[PDB]
Amino acid sequence: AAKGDMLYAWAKDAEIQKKGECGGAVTALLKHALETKMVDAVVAIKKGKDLYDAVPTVITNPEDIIQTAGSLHCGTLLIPKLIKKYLNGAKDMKLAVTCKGCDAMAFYELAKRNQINLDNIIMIGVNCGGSVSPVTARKMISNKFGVDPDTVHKEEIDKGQFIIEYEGGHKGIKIDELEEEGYGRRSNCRRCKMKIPRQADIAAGNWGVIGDKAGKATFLEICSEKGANLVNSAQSKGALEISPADPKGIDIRAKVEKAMFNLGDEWRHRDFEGMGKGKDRLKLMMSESSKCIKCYACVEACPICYCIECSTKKPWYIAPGVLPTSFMFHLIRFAHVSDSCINCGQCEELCPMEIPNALFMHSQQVEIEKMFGHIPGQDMTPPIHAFVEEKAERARLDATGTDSIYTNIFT
Amino acid sequence: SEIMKYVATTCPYCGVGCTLNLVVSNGKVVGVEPNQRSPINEGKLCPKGVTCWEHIHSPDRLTTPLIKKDGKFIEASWDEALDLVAKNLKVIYDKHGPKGLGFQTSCRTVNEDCYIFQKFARVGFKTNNVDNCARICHGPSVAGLSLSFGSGAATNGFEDALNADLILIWGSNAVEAHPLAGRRIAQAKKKGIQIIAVDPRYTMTARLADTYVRFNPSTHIALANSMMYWIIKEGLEDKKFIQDRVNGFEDLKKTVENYADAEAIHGVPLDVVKDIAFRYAKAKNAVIIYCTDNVRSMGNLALLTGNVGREGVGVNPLRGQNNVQGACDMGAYPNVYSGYQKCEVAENRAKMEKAWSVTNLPDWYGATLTEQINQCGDEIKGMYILGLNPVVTYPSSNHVKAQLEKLDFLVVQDIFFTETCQYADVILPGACFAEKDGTFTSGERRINRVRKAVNPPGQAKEDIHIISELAAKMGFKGFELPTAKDVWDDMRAVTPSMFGATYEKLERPEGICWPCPTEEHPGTPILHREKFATADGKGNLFGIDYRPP
Amino acid sequence: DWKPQILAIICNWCSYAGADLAGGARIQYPPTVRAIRVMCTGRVDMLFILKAFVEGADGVLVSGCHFGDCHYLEGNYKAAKRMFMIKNLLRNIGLDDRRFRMTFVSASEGAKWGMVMEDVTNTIKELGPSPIKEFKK
Ligand SMILES: Cc1cc2nc3c(=O)[nH]c(=O)nc-3n(C[C@H](O)[C@H](O)[C@H](O)COP(=O)(O)OP(=O)(O)OC[C@H]3O[C@@H](n4cnc5c(N)ncnc54)[C@H](O)[C@@H]3O)c2cc1C
Ligand code: SF4
Ligand code: SF4
Ligand code: SF4
Ligand code: SF4
Ligand code: SF4
Ligand code: FES
Repeated sequence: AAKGDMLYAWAKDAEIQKKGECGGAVTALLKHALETKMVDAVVAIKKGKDLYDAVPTVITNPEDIIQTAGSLHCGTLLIPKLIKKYLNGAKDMKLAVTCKGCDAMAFYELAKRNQINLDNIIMIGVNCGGSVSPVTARKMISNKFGVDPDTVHKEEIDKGQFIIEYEGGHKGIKIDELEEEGYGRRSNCRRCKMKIPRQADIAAGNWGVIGDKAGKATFLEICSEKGANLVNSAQSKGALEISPADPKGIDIRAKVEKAMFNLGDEWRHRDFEGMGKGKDRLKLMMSESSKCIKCYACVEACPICYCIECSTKKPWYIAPGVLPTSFMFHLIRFAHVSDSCINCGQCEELCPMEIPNALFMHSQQVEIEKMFGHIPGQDMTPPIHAFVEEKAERARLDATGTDSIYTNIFT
Repeated sequence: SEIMKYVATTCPYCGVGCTLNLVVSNGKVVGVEPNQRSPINEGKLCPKGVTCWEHIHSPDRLTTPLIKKDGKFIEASWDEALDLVAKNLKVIYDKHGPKGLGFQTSCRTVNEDCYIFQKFARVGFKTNNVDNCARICHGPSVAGLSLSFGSGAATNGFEDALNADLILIWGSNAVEAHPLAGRRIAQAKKKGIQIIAVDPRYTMTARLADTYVRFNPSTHIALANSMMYWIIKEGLEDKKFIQDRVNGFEDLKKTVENYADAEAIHGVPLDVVKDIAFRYAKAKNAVIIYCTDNVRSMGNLALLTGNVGREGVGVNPLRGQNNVQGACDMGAYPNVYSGYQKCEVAENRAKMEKAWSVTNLPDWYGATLTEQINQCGDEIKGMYILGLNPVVTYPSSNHVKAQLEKLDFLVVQDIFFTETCQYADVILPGACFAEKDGTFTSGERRINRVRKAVNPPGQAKEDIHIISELAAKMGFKGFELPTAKDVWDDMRAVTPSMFGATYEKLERPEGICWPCPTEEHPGTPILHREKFATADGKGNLFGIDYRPP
Repeated sequence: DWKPQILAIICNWCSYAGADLAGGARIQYPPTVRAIRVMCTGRVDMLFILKAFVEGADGVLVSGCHFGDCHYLEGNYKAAKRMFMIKNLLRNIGLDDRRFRMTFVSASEGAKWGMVMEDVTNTIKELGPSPIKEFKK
């Protein structure tokens, strides 16, 4: 109700409240915004087929958001780059977009680079504990769970285990055990630490809802005045019920978030030391990147790659026809993106040659971050090279205690 | 209308059959998006798939029929053009029988249009002069692999090679062509699987291999003969397999025993030959990836080492065209009706007659593409070309032009104004993969759905519609098929296999593999499960002597 | 058989002037570094450095004006930030980051230019041939 309130929210409409993963508050808020004409469209995820297929959808008929209700954990896609490419960057039309932590970070990166209009976009953020590739989820269910994947009705990551509901009953396996066996959440999701999107306008989740509402209420955190207005309007027009959250719920929400931070740190560690150190890391990187067939899927899918023509396409950098392409191709992406990589994983998961693009880029990003102190995707802070400052530059030269840029820079 | 609508479709550019989403805004295809649900490619596409959407809405697309009226083509109505075509085809028929006509389709086209095209060519005027690109394209390997096994198709799938120990790429640029088939090689080497490449040149798919082997070009027979000689000599052949499921071993014995030292022919030293031969024969599950005698030698190797009917093994010759397998399956060859039902056998000849309500089917071996083009004035006159550009594709383009101008009433159906179009008398505009609604068939025998994204540009129509309207003009019964589903159901009634591949089953993202004889059958991703498809049910392995050119 | 390949990218207004002054004063140093001469060091893009290192520069040197003495008021702050980030990238791709340095040489420091030349040559000689030249193959 005011920019910081933590609430329990569920839909007045019983059908919306049934089809919601929790209380249907994301689908009641989106429906209200559409039908009261705050927004001209709504960009949400719906199942196109079996629940393993997540299809983004622009919806203008308020009658079609009941189809968007429910959370697809196999939806590993990224929304904001689609709004720039096929919705003209939301420069003329207001939208309301449901987004995960990576989708909120991408919104802010593209708004920094002036590619979308966050004055027009409303971001309803969802908590995210991780996403699974659809085909990997299928193999998981066929092998480890011993079930025919077409039998599954619903499937969710709850309490750190992979619950599936099929005909016959339900099952559960620890996601950590699956991830050791070679399955589970995506690699970047294991390394992710953007669990509650507090940079969005509303943050909805199933964490901190305790007691009589454990499966029929959504924990709402109001993160901005725009979200406060949307929530107050929905509550007054009577599309959404609001009760103040339970302090014990708030506490255990904080504890689960903190534990997820620690797990993300552990995976960051084990992955980045798994890549190697010294000339071994150069042979890993160079031998992996020698596979690239120049499909440019990584460039076209990256949120930070907004350039009309990539420098990887310029003949004075990359020879046009030489297919065993140079390491310069990936050096040009390390130089341009690694300062602000939101670890969305799209580059890694769309690569036909299975190159660990996201692992390399995030390994560079984490310590560009601990060097310059710039966290990508949180707010309108300009990129590090788009805003250089006199005093800060003096400061980093003096901190080296040296007359040049040569040594005493790293530990 | 619609803003950013996703439509799932198959890529039309090679035989992998990757799935992709076309983004359609206000009835215009505005981009290609990943489809992460697909088993074939998990949302991953090569440059061709990424930019497949560019050619759809080009201004150069044919929009209305054209008629050559004493010179440059003038704009015609559908009724006018079709009545002209029907009249001219009718007269050429009535003067020169079924030998006088000639049909050839492309492998770019959907299965329903290939099937209705061959049905048009046979149900009406009974001619088997029907054919497609696969002849002039790289591989007549289908005949050789058919002789070896029984089915010229690839024995296993693409995901299947993840189960081997010894992927053996042989003379293949699997990452230049079929990059998402070569993705399996990348995944396998990441899993730590022995990979041996044998191309004549150090290609980007030979980079992925643990061992790379040069040989002098045009020496596959000699190299494979040497490898089989060493396998036989040290006795790493598979005795149960050879004694149970294979025939011809003595012939192979004689033929290969003259290739102990073939360094003269192929450049490979005897040490490297023994290395690859023994690694292959010792591997428990080894898969060969190939890209006539050349493919039968591969069949010889697989049969000799017993590497055929099982997970993680087999022979996978890569096709190269998006629906070449589908066209051959539908029966756009001179000798096969559909599902490789030979026309030489009166049994299914009479079955075709009864099913199609037509009598006296030809039964003679038709004329292939080059056969037709060479006899294009002598006895063939009148030709329908469904999507070909022969003047640009065949060698001796000037000879092709001479033969085509020697021809009475060429009819050409295309989406673009090609070079072959100038020699046409009628030009019927067509639809591309974004306006059709049929199926493709991958090189791994998988039937994938093609979905309609937009409408054909102007007055252009899709091929099932054109051929049905032409057959209704000419008075042919059996072409009352208003949809790709009805065409598919007619084909399924005709063919023994593919009877289980209903569209309600093809709407699954997984698709269906071709030997699917019943409606509850899940498909046959691995062929020759425990018996082959020849007369005794046993593979025959042949003895090929190397012919120096 | 091996001679270090060091490439320098020196601004026109202080580092080129300093090198010229060293030459005029006849300060000797080994002939291992070859220079490019851009207007400011703000011109130096990261892709220049990375292109040099991937073509096989055993070392790269970027020399410019002291902080507060850029001819164009603040163009070497941008270069300094860029080179700090380049140092980080080379360390994380596993190439030795001491193959790269950025020195601030004024227009009157011909002696310091000579000393920079000597020290860069010595450091690259200690480091040895770059690994990219064999990792490519
Ligand atoms: C992959 C994934 C993982 C999640 N993990 C957690 C977790 O660990 N803990 C937790 O507390 N919450 C998690 N959530 C959020 C959880 O589902 C929320 O409790 C829920 O969204 C509350 O909303 P609701 O039920 O009230 O409304 P709903 O009716 O469920 O609305 C859900 C909204 O999310 C949209 N959506 C569905 N799938 C996606 C997707 N893949 N990407 C983007 N938007 C999508 C739908 O279109 C809809 O608008 C996750 C969500 C997703 C998509
Ligand atoms: S990257 Fe982070 S926010 Fe995005 S889906 Fe994975 S875990 Fe959730
Ligand atoms: S997605 Fe992979 S294969 Fe394609 S250009 Fe990027 S790194 Fe290369
Ligand atoms: S480089 Fe890859 S992981 Fe990083 S932001 Fe871009 S797409 Fe996401
Ligand atoms: S890699 Fe650099 S040049 Fe290329 S699109 Fe991304 S930001 Fe632009
Ligand atoms: S691999 Fe073949 S089918 Fe797949 S996108 Fe590339 S060209 Fe198309
Ligand atoms: S003028 Fe030399 S650094 Fe700018």
